[PDB]
Amino acid sequence: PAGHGLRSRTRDLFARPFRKKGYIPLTTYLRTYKVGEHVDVKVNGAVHKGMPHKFYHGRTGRVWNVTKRAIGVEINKQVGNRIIKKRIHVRVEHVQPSRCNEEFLQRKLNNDKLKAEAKVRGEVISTKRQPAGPKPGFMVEGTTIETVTPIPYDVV
Amino acid sequence: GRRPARCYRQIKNKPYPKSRYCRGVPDPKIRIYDVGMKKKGVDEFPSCVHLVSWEKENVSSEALEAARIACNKYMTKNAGKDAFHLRVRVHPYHVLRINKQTGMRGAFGKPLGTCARVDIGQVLLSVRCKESNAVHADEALRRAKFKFPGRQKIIRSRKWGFTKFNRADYIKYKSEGRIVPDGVNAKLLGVHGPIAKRAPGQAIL
Amino acid sequence: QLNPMREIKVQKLVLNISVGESGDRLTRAAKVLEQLSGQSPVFSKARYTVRSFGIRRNEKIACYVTIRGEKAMQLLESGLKVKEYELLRRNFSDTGCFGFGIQEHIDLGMKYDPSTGIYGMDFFVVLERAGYRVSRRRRCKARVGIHQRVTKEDAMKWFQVKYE
Amino acid sequence: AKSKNHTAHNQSYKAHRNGIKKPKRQRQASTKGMDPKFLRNLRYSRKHNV
Amino acid sequence: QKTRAYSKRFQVKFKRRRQGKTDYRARLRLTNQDKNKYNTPKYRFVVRFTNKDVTAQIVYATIAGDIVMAAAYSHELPRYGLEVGLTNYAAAYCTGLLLARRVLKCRDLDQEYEGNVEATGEDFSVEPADERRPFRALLDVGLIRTTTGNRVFGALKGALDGGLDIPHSDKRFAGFKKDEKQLDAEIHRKYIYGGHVADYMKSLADEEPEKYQSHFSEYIKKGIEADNMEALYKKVHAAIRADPTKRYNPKKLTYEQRKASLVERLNALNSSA
RNA sequence: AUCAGAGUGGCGCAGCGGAAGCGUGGUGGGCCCAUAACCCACAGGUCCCAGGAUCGAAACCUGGCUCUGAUACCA
RNA sequence: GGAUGCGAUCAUACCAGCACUAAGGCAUCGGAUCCCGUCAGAACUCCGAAGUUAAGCGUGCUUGGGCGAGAGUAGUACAAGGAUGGGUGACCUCUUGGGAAGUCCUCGUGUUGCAUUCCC
RNA sequence: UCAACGAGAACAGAAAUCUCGUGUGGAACAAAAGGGUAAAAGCUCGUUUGAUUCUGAUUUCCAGUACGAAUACGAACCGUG
RNA sequence: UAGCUGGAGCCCAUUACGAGUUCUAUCAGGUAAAGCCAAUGAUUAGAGGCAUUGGGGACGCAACGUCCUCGACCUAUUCUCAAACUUUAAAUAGGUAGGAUGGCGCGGCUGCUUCGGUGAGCCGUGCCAUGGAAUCGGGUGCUCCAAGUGGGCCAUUUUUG
Ligand SMILES: [Mg+2]
Ligand SMILES: [Mg+2]
Ligand SMILES: [Mg+2]
Ligand SMILES: [Mg+2]
Ligand SMILES: [Mg+2]
Ligand SMILES: [Mg+2]
Ligand SMILES: [Mg+2]
Ligand SMILES: [Mg+2]
Ligand SMILES: [Mg+2]
Ligand SMILES: [Mg+2]
Ligand SMILES: [Mg+2]
Ligand SMILES: [Mg+2]
Ligand SMILES: [Mg+2]
Ligand SMILES: [Mg+2]
Ligand SMILES: [Mg+2]
Ligand SMILES: [Mg+2]
Ligand SMILES: [Mg+2]
Ligand SMILES: [Mg+2]
Repeated sequence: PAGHGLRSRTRDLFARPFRKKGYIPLTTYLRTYKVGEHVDVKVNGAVHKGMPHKFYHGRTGRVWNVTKRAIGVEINKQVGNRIIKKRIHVRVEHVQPSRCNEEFLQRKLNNDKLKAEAKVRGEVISTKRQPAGPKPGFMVEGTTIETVTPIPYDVV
Repeated sequence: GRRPARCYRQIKNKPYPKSRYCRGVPDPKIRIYDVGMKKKGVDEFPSCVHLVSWEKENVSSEALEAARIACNKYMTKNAGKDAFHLRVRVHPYHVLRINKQTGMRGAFGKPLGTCARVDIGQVLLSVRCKESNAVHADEALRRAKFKFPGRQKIIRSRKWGFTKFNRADYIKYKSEGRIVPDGVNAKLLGVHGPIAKRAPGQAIL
Repeated sequence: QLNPMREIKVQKLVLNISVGESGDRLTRAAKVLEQLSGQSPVFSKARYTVRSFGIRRNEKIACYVTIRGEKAMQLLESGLKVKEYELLRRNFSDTGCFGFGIQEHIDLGMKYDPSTGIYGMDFFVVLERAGYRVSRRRRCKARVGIHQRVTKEDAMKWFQVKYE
Repeated sequence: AKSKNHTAHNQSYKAHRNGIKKPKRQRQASTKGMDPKFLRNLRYSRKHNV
Repeated sequence: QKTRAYSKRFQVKFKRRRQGKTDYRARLRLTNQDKNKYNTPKYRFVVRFTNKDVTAQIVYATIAGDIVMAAAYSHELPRYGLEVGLTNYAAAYCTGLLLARRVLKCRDLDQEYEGNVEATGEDFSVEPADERRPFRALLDVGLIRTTTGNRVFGALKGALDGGLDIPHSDKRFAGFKKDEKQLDAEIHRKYIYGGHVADYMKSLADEEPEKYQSHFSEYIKKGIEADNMEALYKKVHAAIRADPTKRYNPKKLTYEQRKASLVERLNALNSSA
């Protein structure tokens, strides 16, 4: 309304990708959701029911209520000077589970394992990542060194 | 009659071509782009010289017509009708609009004419001749460049005729017989396709 | 190959009379086929309402039936007994088939037993080799390879060497 | 005198000068709107805890 | 023949369609479980008839692919007693009974769900009476036209008579009175215990002795007249309910010989002519 | 400059999708010594140029044109 | 080395043209009484094994088309931030970062699950 | 399985009806444009009335008001298979 | 009326927790660029064969034939292109996660769920969990009452007439 209906400006947002038109692979239906997982809303052109508004294509949020044929997602929309946790129900064809927390949930166990292994021995460790910092010195075994000089200008 | 070209010299608007939306346009000045002997093959006119535009602008259809005929009259009178092939390498697809008591209420204008958008280092015309006869074209392009608004060079191109192959490489490939001569163009041969469709003496790895 | 699965055999005859008309005239063109087959033609309504031929759209103009088996062979040999067993070497279509047309009564069957006029008709047969169910069945349908597709030399060298 | 005016100029400043207020994340997140078939069960069990 | 732009814009369909074997519109609807059940798969009762077998499976959908828990064929009926005529309506009945009995025996609830000990045509559903609900399956015909009398619905009757729960109705069992809108107990009984072949064996034997011999060779040479079909099926069903339990294709020639053969064709073509 | 109107038989005009006429003119006869007038018959058209939909256009609508008519004010 | 049923990934799996296949299985196939289907037992349905690997299925081949991968195209096109940067302007350079795409060239042509079954 | 195209068939031709082949959709889906679809969302047939009842939720507009429209559940009653 | 603002407070706070920021992981994009030697649309010129006859000459005594002819057509090319064209596809900008609001054991509830302790969730209890990238730092954290404003203008860059 007010100049723009539900599916405006989506000449390309809602299209299928090239040579991925037609059928829905069964995996998008047999991936199962539980309340709390982080899922990515990406609308699917061909399934017209339960569709989310074009704003929500390409966001992530936590499932908050799961029903038959429908997932309840709870994502942040920024309006004014505040963040509203909007709650939408999207049909399962429009959501894919996210791999944002893949590394997190792997690393959680990878950490608790080393805190256990440290409790084994001298019970001091530090299970933190550090961003790539200064690289230490080393010798370079002198090889053939290629001299490069700026090229004279051939107009052609 | 027609407005000064200074009004339509700069690109300020996104391209506005003829379509199911820009209709009522008149047909452009230019309707012929290849003049002279366009029937001669690759091996006849090797030397090629281009008039290259050096500033982003809108060369009008009238300008890009008058330029070719000014490049043709010289070439014809001096070096004869059988020694040059001229090709105007740009097409008037941009449609200029004109807006003409009532002011700028409803200010969108009806189409006026048609002009071709050029860019830095865009070949604008080409002549092909025989190196013995190249000087005439060298001067004919210079005599035509005073019909365009910007700066242009008159650059001989390193390639052979209107083909994508340099003089050295094309002569190498002629002696190796690895090139199909098509007319004004030529085609390399190679290692793809079916062995069958090749002529008995035209098979390469 | 001389593999006796590859035996050419008439799939079906098809009988078509299109009158461009309707009403009682076409109802009689139904009988001129009903006697021939023993099975009821299905009408073929027009399309496109092309006026210069005098037809509206969606109105029944034609009448056809498909015959297959012993009856189709029986009536096909009478169809060529009309032509004196000779076709035009072009009536054979490039894919698998050939056809012709006749005026009814130089077949057999008494003439005004309904008092119906002489309707000419379209004979058209598509030969098959055994196993086009592979291109016709609902589950796992696919083309038939070249080695078992009747072609023009196959239809011609079916027509002239045998069946006559 | 053109009474139709529109900008978003200065609106990001007004939004952000007092922060983009995120809501306090909550222990015991709200259930209103959830699946009534799920919530009736959930209530009834808590009715019959021991 | 089909041009380059055609090939380049072509989208291929799913493999199990280019082979013409699966209906995905049916499959989505059969496998798709409600997302508030989270794992509990919908077990499909998948029956398929070839020209000489009646395959049957209970299968569920997994990401990796469908996983079978009980497969029952008609070519394992000879071990039970049926040697001839193994793709008929009653053979599919027996195959359904066998698959239901084996699912029951594998999940160990057969003794509380024995089904009908004896076959009947009058439609059957089980009492879910106490604490153990019957194994619930969803029938999957596949591509067959579900017309009345279909062997698939004989297999449905057998799967129920084994005790399985499969949602159903009698509008396709053999012998449904499509005019009057109720089954006939006796005619479905006839179909299930092989009456419809028995009467045709008698019909050929009376006034068609040469087709009877060309048409039922295996019945002949196993000495089974149309007289002995029902009791035969009694014994085979009893057996079913009591005992439900190098190089010839060419290698892809590799790059070295490929590249050598190529220069050989090339030298042949170039030097010649 | 915009807003409308009409473009249909040689002429001026009818016309509501199945789709071509009104009056007048043209053609061959008849009455007449002859021409009219009158009597009997006969042929008609690129339905303004290019489209689209539409069982189905000449009409509905849209582009390309020519003539005609309107409203064009406070300074 | 195979097959069938149900498949997940959906062209490396398709398309076109060829050659070929042990056992089993698939298929082709024979019939129309039945249930069933139509104009038509061609299709669909019921019944059945007398033959054929001819098609399908499968596998492989092509200096094949397509597809997928890579190298080059190219630090090019563009582009975030900076210049009391150049030029008459269009634009262009330098400084702190990001960085594409066609043609051209080389390679490859499927992976695999559950259940049953065949090989020699 | 559509548009179309290749070959054929009495009168029948560019175009009437029939048959085979190819046919990634070049057709259709009431209307404007865009998106979507090929054992369908298209064409034909079958049975029909969920175009029903109660009151909420949510989205779109948005002041996170109403309305319009739409979606997903719930408690009934049903249609079709 | 919402926003921006003040005043009145209150609530906690160096444990926490948050950020107009970067980092690591992972989603989404169809703009610049590129493309037509890829679909749509536009569009310049040739080359080669080829039509069951688009129309002609001449031979066609003939055709189920051809040389020229304006050229359809197919094949492989070529110039130029698109805000309401796109296979491909940037940069900047967008979303989410980076633990104490986490997990595992035990034994309980359900009127939901399943063939079924099967799941789903909750409930009680016991254990763990070196604080889970960098940097920074008290907070709109919660609320009340209310002001003025709702004519804008310039600049670098993107951009419509
Ligand atoms: Mg708005
Ligand atoms: Mg309103
Ligand atoms: Mg309003
Ligand atoms: Mg997109
Ligand atoms: Mg709807
Ligand atoms: Mg204002
Ligand atoms: Mg179905
Ligand atoms: Mg007269
Ligand atoms: Mg007179
Ligand atoms: Mg500055
Ligand atoms: Mg509302
Ligand atoms: Mg206020
Ligand atoms: Mg856009
Ligand atoms: Mg661009
Ligand atoms: Mg194009
Ligand atoms: Mg590109
Ligand atoms: Mg933006
Ligand atoms: Mg991001």
